[PDB]
Amino acid sequence: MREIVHIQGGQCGNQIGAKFWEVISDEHGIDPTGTYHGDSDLQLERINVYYNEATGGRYVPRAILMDLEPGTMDSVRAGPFGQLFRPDNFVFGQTGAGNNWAKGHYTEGAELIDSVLDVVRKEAEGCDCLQGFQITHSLGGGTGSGMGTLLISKVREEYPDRIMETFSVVPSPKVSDTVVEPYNATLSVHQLVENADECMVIDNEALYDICFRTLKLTTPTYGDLNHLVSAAMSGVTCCLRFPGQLNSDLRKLAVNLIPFPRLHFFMIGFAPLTSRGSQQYRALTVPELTQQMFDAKNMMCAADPRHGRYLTASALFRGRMSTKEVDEQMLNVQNKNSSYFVEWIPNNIKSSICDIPPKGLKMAVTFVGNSTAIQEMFKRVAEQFTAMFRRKAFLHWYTGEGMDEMEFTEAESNMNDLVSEYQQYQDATA
Amino acid sequence: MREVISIHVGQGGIQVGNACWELFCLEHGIQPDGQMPSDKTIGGGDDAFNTFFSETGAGKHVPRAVFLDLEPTVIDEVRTGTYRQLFHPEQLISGKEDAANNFARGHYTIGKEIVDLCLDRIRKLADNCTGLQGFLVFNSVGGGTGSGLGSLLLERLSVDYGKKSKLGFTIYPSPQVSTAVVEPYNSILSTHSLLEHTDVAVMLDNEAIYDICRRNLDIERPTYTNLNRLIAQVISSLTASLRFDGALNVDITEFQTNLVPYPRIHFMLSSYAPIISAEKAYHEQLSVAEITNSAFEPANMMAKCDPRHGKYMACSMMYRGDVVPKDVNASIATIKTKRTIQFVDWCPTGFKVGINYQPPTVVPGGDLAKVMRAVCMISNSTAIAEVFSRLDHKFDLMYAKRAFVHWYVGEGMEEGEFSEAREDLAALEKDYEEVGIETA
Ligand SMILES: Nc1nc2c(ncn2[C@@H]2O[C@H](COP(=O)(O)OP(=O)(O)OP(=O)(O)O)[C@@H](O)[C@H]2O)c(=O)[nH]1
Ligand SMILES: Nc1nc2c(ncn2[C@@H]2O[C@H](COP(=O)(O)OP(=O)(O)O)[C@@H](O)[C@H]2O)c(=O)[nH]1
Ligand SMILES: [Mg+2]
Repeated sequence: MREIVHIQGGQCGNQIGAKFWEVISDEHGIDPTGTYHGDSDLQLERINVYYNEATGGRYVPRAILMDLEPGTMDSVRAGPFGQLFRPDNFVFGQTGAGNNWAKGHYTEGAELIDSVLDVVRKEAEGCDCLQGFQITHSLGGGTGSGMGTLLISKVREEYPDRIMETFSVVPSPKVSDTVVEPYNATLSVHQLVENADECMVIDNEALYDICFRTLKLTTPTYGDLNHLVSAAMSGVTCCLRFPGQLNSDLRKLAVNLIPFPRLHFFMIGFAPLTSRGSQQYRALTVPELTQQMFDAKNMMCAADPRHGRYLTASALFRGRMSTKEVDEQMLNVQNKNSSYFVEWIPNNIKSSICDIPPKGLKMAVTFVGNSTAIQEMFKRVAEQFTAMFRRKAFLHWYTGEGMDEMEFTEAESNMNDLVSEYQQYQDATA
Repeated sequence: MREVISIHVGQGGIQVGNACWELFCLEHGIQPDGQMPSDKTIGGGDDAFNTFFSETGAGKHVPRAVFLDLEPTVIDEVRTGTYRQLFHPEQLISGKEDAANNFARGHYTIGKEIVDLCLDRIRKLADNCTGLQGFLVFNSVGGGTGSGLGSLLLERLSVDYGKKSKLGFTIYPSPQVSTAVVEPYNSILSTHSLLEHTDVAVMLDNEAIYDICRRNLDIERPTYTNLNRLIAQVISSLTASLRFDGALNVDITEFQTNLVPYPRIHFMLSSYAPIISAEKAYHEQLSVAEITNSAFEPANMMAKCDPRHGKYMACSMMYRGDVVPKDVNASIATIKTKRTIQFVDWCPTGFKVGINYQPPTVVPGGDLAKVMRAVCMISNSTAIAEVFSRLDHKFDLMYAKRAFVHWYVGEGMEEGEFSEAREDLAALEKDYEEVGIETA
């Protein structure tokens, strides 16, 4: 009932997915061998939403790991819970895109898309009532971005009504690991806006910010970033797995946060994050969770919403709490910063509650807000792409793959139009 | 024999269902198994459970209820509750996926499949009952399932069933403190169907109940459970006559006779006067005069709109427990004397009074004082035009922006329905304004 098919593609995709499945298993107490070890029978009432059953009671994650660098298979097998995934789901090429979007979207991705399409088709038809797919990937890299958008387009053509949610890791000019990041990000979002149901953007520099200011971690590694994004991702579909007082599945978030089909980019956040030092100081309660999850710092994107204005926003609270408290906090923050919320929307906040908290935790919120600050984070990539495209740098790498300059023109123009749309709905008044 | 088929749509509706049914089982002392335990064997206290329950013929009393939802979560928590064996499993209907606050999705795409099974179960329960008063339907007009499925069910009930009754208990979107963004559209469409197909629509706003709780019960951190139990007390007081004998008996069918003066105007606020902490009642006298005065204080309205801005068109007071008709007459006289309270001219006699001996029970675990006197007032007032104009304004904002219409249009809903329902609401507020004036 309301099944989910997790799809991770790419190095960052595989790391995110591995950490995510680790956390969801810790939530269901499933041991890496594949069996159950928890104590609350509730942990099994919705366990099918993410795992399929196999012979011997062994639960298998309904995940689909794909990549073009075959080493990533070894990578995911190395970590704990690497034993979980059924090897049939593993799909891998041999060459690797090498940060190339086209290579992973035209030359090679077209040769693995058939196999992963067979796999996702089998996983879907195996499930009766499919809420949709939760794909996760990074736009900076080539395989991740390119193959992800290719398969997303395909599956969208195949399963139009089902939810197609995407956690995209857009690169930032701050970290700028690679150099073809602009072309990758542009040619990804150009199709993302056309196919994705809803998209959560995640920025490594924002995660580093959070891990330096909010958390005080002397050595934040990619493991910790994946940990944060996993906590978020779990918090997103929490109501799907636990009863709570007011439920909200994925489609509910979609309808409650998508004014217009082209505005499907949000900035997630996780509330109770506190450093090990200040943990004993700041007491845990609903107003504290609100103040935090609405801090411009606590967002998992690099866009400061203070510059923007929340079109709509939502929050999901885990753990038993007073509905009056949370709803009053929502109304309060609404009436406090009325400049930060669009006026034509009467009450721009959507609130939900699940009474099952994350393990070892009492209360926790997973904020998901659609803003216009994201338009700034896209202006960044837009101007970067424009700069590195005026003189046509590295363009031969892409054009040799069968892509043409018209594709870049249309992609940057589509991104520009999206930016203008967000801008208008920010400045628009009623 | 005074049967009342109960209906419940949506998560809110089903939670209220849990509340009211716990309350009823406690009233008639029906253990969670469903077997009424005999007490003292001084004679079977029959005729009591029959209003809401039905004996299967073997000592098991099943509730004449039907739970409807498109999400299998809350209905399963019901299944895995203290009342698992209590409900005949057929009535706890469930769907795979929900409308997700999308009234259209639940009205055309998803609902049109489960509505058939629900209608079957309803016709079953009806063929069981003999001399049915009417149906109660609790639903959240904010959520997709609630609003949409409720509209569909009420239409089907109207066409298939006679003049029996249709009582509607709507959890309207609170005016100030909302929970979902799309609440306006669903509420408006639900209302456009409701005003056509419902006999009585008593409104309920979680904001007002929060205020009543913190003001009186001093529970600063209320949950949906406390609200549910308050509403359960309300609908219990509404059907106390159908079960317990008193000086005056008010069957459910009498409201749709008295309170609603015109077919369109059938929305009503409600209030429950004695609501006091178990530890606070130690300081209260609780005279019937005190009860009656408090029941008209606009703060204690179960919905949130001040009748001081409006006019009382009709009221129905229902008292429970240590009630004496002399004092009731005195109290209604004093209230008619008040100036803060005003009645329309053309309605000179604005009171339907009921008096039932049964003192309202106390549920263990709910913070309410034991009490020997209680009242519940269902009042059709002009002030509800305030909340309707409020929703009109919000919906007008959103729709003039054409904000979310794409979601609904994707569900085959012709967008013309939006403007149609909004024009119907304009006509409705105009009707309220019209009948608010005096004669010439
Ligand atoms: N009084 C009261 N209202 C509730 C309760 N639970 C939910 N609600 C109301 O229900 C609304 C939320 O939408 P839902 O009730 O979930 O809608 P639904 O009919 O259950 O189905 P969906 O639309 O798919 O969610 C909120 O506006 C609440 O006011 C409750 O326990 N008590
Ligand atoms: N947040 C996060 N980002 C990562 C992680 N691993 C890699 N990345 C980002 O992913 C980008 C490279 O992705 P890549 O390996 O090319 O994925 P591919 O296209 O599928 O090969 C870099 O910009 C990294 O910043 C991780 O564990 N966490
Ligand atoms: Mg619901």
